[PDB]
Amino acid sequence: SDDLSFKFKNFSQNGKDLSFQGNASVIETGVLQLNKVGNNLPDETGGIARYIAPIHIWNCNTGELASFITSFSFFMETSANPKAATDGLTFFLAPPDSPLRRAGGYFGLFNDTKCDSSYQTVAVEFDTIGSPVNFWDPGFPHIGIDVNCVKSINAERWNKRYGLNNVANVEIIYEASSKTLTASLTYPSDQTSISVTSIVDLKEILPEWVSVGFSGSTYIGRQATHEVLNWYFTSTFINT
Amino acid sequence: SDDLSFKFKNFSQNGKDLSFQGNASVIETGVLQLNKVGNNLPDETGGIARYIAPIHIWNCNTGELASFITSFSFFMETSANPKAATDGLTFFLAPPDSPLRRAGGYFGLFNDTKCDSSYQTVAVEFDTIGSPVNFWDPGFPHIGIDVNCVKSINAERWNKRYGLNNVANVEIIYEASSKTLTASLTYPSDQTSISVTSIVDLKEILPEWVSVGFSGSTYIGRQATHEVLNWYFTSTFINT
Ligand SMILES: CO[C@@H]1O[C@@H](C)[C@@H](O)[C@@H](O)[C@@H]1O
Ligand SMILES: CO[C@@H]1O[C@@H](C)[C@@H](O)[C@@H](O)[C@@H]1O
Ligand SMILES: [Ca+2]
Ligand SMILES: [Ca+2]
Ligand SMILES: [Mn+2]
Ligand SMILES: [Mn+2]
Repeated sequence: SDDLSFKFKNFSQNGKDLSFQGNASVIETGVLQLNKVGNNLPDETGGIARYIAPIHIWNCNTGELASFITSFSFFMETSANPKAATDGLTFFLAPPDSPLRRAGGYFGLFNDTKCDSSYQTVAVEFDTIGSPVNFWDPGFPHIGIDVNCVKSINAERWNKRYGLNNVANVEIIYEASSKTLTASLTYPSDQTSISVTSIVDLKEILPEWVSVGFSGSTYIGRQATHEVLNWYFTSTFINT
Repeated sequence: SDDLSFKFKNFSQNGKDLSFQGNASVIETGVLQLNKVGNNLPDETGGIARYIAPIHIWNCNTGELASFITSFSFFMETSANPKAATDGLTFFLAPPDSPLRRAGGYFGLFNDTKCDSSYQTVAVEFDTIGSPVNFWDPGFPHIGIDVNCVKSINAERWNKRYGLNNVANVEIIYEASSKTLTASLTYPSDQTSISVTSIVDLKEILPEWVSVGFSGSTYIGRQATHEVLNWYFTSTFINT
């Protein structure tokens, strides 16, 4: 496909256009839940949920690159210590058939801290627990752009909020010509915005076709669930 | 999804977002080839090609029905007399996992001429051969709106033209509001067009999540390949 766009205003439990891995799934309240909390989960648990059809990210014959924009609102819920809750969620591009890996601080995308070009992953993380708990991260909750590694290229301090009472709207735009990836988180209750920009050439990083989706993880003791409220996306090789 | 749209301007030799059944494939010439022709094939033969992602056509909780549009250009090729060349191609909606059924005059969609609701198929056909060759269609080539059967609830005469220099503009719509489906064909060359409109309630025929694709069929001794150049497709639950 050259152009693609799909909007989910809700999420039905009988959906047929989303593949889930780990313990992610749509729930009765029509919410896309990325990770389950409570008992009977491994110490590092989480889930991935991606659009069933692989996106045509770049064309190897024309050399053309596709620009894209995606928006979604998510909220988080925790029972105990919020400031100490792990680990967050992610929006990512990767080979559509990539397995679910290590959860917790690795979000399900990476199996350890070693950076490897073979991941062909580009994720915009919303990390809720950093150093010293998560060594490789800055000393505070934040947002970052992950390129083939759990360690961001660039990041921004995020003062995380929990509860349905604090829904966050995210919007990511990747400008193909300037290779600029910009993601912003905005708490609508008060317009508390934040954004992390970066210049990454997806043509070098990602494969011809990739999946676009989400991932969410937490940790025993510091459990919290991360869930998507809706989603929008639009790809296009043909400029604007 | 709630809203969805894509656009293929041509096709990738190694695509990842299409499902192929029968002898359907993308030829090295970047064209969707619904069916192939040759002495290595059975008497009745064809193929199916669908967008790998199931579309949400209607939602049983709100009783909502989506509206849609699909456009495409196609041409055909044959070593047989156009007059006698079979069988045509269709654009269809049906269970995402519909097995490849009998081809020939049955477009890969039907077992035989018996009308069955268990098909849950809504196709728009571009039939090149009717009676006497096939004891069920009009005695000439035509287009038609098929609902759960290879027998059109409505049809229009179709003066088929062959070859790349005789490509055709099909523009199918479905205004959910009024429950009317309407196919269209325009031969760009001299700007002449035909159509068919038939009120068909998709909610009473198709499952919530259906597939969208094409099919091309042919018969021994009258073999022809049917190919699509491009394919736009949009659908949305918020009317329009
Ligand atoms: C051992 O624990 C470390 O901190 C936890 C909060 C998680 O991020 C886990 O994946 C990481 O390895
Ligand atoms: C003998 O063949 C009949 O006519 C051909 C044109 C095809 O429609 C075939 O499927 C049908 O059985
Ligand atoms: Ca972290
Ligand atoms: Ca026929
Ligand atoms: Mn981080
Ligand atoms: Mn017919």
